[PDB]
Amino acid sequence: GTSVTLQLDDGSGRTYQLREGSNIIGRGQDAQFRLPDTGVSRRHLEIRWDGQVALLADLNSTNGTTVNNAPVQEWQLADGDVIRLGHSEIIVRMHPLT
Repeated sequence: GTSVTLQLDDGSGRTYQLREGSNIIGRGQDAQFRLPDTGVSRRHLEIRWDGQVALLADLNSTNGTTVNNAPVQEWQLADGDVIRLGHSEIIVRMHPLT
């Protein structure tokens, strides 16, 4: 099994571990990973995780999403990908379980 972590690269080191299903990143209180960034939409992107594959989708955000500085709608994440949204940067890492 695999797990995926998202780490904010703002100095705080704040981290979120993907759960199975939908994982919403945004500025709003319904977000699973909530960012204090006015350039980030209330529900900005989703990462869908099934324990194997992490699929990122921009949720029609106002400012868009990039991965590895490429503009994305949907994107299949890999270890080391860097997600940018608003003024924020998130480093994606995979690690094995058990």
